[PDB]
Amino acid sequence: PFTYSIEATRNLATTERCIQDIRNAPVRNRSTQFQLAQQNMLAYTFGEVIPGFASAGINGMDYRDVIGRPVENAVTEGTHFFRDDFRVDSNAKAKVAGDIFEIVSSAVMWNCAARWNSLMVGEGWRSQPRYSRPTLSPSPRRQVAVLNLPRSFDWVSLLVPESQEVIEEFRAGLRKDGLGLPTSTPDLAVVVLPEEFQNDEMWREEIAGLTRPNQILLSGAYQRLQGRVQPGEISLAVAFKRSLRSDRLYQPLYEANVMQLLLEGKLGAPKVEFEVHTLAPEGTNAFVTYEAASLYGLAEGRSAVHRAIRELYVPPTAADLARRFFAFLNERMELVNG
Amino acid sequence: PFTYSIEATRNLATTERCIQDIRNAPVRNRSTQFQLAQQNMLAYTFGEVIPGFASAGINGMDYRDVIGRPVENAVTEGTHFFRDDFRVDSNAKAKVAGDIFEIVSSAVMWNCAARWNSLMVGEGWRSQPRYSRPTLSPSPRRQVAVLNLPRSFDWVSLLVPESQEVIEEFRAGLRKDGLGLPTSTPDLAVVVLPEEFQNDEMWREEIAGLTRPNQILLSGAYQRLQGRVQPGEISLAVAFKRSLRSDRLYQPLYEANVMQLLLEGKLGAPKVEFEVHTLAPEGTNAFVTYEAASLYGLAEGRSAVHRAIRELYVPPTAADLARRFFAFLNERMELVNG
DNA sequence: GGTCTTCACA
DNA sequence: CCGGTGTGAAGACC
DNA sequence: GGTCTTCACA
DNA sequence: CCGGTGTGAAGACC
Ligand SMILES: [Mg+2]
Ligand SMILES: [Mg+2]
Ligand SMILES: [Mg+2]
Ligand SMILES: [Mg+2]
Repeated sequence: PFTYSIEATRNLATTERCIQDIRNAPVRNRSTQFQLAQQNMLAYTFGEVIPGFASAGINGMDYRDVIGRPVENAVTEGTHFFRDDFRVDSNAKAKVAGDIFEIVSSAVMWNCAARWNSLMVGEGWRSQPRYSRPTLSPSPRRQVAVLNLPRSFDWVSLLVPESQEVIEEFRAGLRKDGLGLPTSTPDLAVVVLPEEFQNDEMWREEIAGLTRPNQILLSGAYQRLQGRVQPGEISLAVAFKRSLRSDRLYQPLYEANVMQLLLEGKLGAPKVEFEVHTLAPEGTNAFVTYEAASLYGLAEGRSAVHRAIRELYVPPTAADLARRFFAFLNERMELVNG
Repeated sequence: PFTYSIEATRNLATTERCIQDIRNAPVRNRSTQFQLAQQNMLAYTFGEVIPGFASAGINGMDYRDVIGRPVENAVTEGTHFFRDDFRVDSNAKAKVAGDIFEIVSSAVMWNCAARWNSLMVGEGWRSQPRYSRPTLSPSPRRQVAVLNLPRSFDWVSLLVPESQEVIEEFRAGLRKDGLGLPTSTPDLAVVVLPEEFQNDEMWREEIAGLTRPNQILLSGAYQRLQGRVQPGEISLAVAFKRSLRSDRLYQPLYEANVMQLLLEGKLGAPKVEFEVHTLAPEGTNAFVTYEAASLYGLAEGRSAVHRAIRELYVPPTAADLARRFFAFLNERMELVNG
């Protein structure tokens, strides 16, 4: 659980434990001995707790301490089972911490979107944790879906085929000369729910924990909307980064530049709302560096110039992130007619 | 020395040693105990040896083995001095190794440029190591300068003022709307020698080793060329990266895109030659990703489309790097009138 | 076609 | 995915 | 001035 | 500046 019960760890299967001993099964070019099964620790620590929608002692806890509990629970378990032999490299912890931060933030945003959809359908406003009720007029057409994009996802398959044809032709013309348009997958994307799923109940209910079925449900939700989202319904794109460095911050800038070039220069979309979340921006000047012009149309000067990154946000708590997302939805869905 | 002489380490002053004890002088927010003095290790290991311009055993040695000698020499010294207490974190070693790679490669390129200039001012072709003599016609107007750019360098101050005013006006127009154009400084830049430095004897003499005076000479050779280089004499720009990851390769792409936007779309330069030098590209797909198009001129598609990165190079030895640079000089400076 | 082993992505 | 660095320029602080 | 301390960059 | 990582998908293999 969230507090490392000893009896709960005892009653786990060997394949369900947070740490897997692979000392007798080495990896090809790695010297790993004990590996961190991040899905197991997500199901263990957050199996029945979702930050921001849990007891008030977890919703107000520092967000740096909520993201960082699974790793220390794993360390405790590994020390219990493999005493004086347990050792996990710091780089493994860094990777797993980044992944856990992204997944937990996505789960919080999913619960917020589920509450918003339940309100919009006209089923009242839930009040188990106290959040401000939006002033927007309820309407089923103003429903959203939060998609956790996979590793090598190009995010163009979410567009309608008539919107994919232009992108395909442009990429084929680029390939004719042997060139390409590589990009990293944005961590998250929020889109308006298509007209066919306006009655489905899977977009109206909240998950009680990050169990393995719920992890699969959250991870596989992108496949339901493939080839269905209009180009103008891409509400928000989020790039999570648990920590920033003066050189590591250029990856989201490149992702945003490529996405805006594809969505604005070719599809005529109004604008792309790309933002970056972080937990420790100290030691850098990201608040000024991210105040950068989009590398699209600068050489011609015929379109309006704007920031490539909408905003850099540092959530202190999960409840603050939930409130920010609710305010963003209330502000954004106003201009969409329904 | 290059092989960790014990008597040579005994003769070093306490401030000239490869490892500094800062256990009694902690840093503000770091837990460092022993610090790797990278300049001291550079002066110790390569104080009388330059790879590619030394004995045939060092020239033909694996480049991954030359880049990595200073770190292990420092580790041996630290074990000798602080036994059973010495410990250096792997991240410090990674940082130092990257810096060593960049600096030694820049030194090799500087020696190649010095020999090229000495040949092209009609002083003959040095032959202590055997390299192919270029077939180009000698002329003083074709000498080159290799510049190791420092951190937070604008690299536009190298341009003549008339060229600088265009970039300044563009940046002021960007700033008026509250925007900006941030970038990282390319690790190196090769430019044609200005007409006032043709008769200088500093650009023809090679260095015997990476002693501290030579380090200062190579690091500070960019101040001499501020406001002298025309916007069309930027021959080559090189980004050094010891190893490539599937996300760390997007920072050179951003650097190249910004550089080409500034030089091709705002100054009328023919083309910018940007290439990446790596030692371990295994584990990623970089020979295909780096085969990408420039995010400039694709909004309307009027100018010809070309690659952002010229080539990704993996040098096996230092002699191969010297030969590549000589071939590049012979091929490129042929198109300079005179 | 079905199970295992490896590799790129992030 | 990230976290631990070495150094040169800017910043107190008399 | 000018000397020691701190911070951002890469 | 970089090196040690977990996982899903593609590649062998009677
Ligand atoms: Mg990602
Ligand atoms: Mg991310
Ligand atoms: Mg650099
Ligand atoms: Mg570099």
